[PDB]
Amino acid sequence: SLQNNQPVEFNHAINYVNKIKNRFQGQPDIYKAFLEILHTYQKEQRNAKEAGGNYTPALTEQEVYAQVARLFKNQEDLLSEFGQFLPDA
Amino acid sequence: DFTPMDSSAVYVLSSMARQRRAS
Repeated sequence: SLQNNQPVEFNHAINYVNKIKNRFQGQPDIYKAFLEILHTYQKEQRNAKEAGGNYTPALTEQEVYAQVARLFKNQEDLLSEFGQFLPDA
Repeated sequence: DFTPMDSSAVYVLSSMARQRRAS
């Protein structure tokens, strides 16, 4: 089951894609790129998760953070905010 | 009011968030 008290993924992720959508609303290239990174990273994460460990994920935490870091220059706010999402361990 | 990626963006985002400090 899911929760309802103190929603982190909801408010955070939603406001994330929202702010970025309204920010680079004129640049669909960089926006599509980022989305493509998380997309491929998602599928690689799911598959690798179902595999166990004998699988070799294509994109890792460093792959995404790097490409994303290259996607933007003067806009580091996105990189930091994104880091907040990056699973802590 | 709001329109997501209409794909699975909410999933990957929810993954990084939930997995944070988890496991």
